[PDB]
Amino acid sequence: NGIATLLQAEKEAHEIVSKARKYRQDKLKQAKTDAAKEIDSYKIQKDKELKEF
Amino acid sequence: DELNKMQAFIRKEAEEKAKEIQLKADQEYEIEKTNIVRNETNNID
Repeated sequence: NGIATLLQAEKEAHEIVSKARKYRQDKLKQAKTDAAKEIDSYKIQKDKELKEF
Repeated sequence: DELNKMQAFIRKEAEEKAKEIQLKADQEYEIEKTNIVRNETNNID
């Protein structure tokens, strides 16, 4: 039916939103790379202290 | 029809729940990604 098709479109939009949730996780993956860089930055600071010694 | 409209709202409501569940998964992935970076920090240290 037309109403059911509109509901399917809303489900498709939710499916797109579900795909966007992975994109949101992909958007959050950019912060993960920054978090990984921060982890390396902490090691770099520790390495710099070791290098200074 | 009235039955089709009633079924449309129920399916639309389930779509919102699916989107909310998907959004919650994205938040969990960010938390898990931070934990992975934190775990890598100990190995990098």
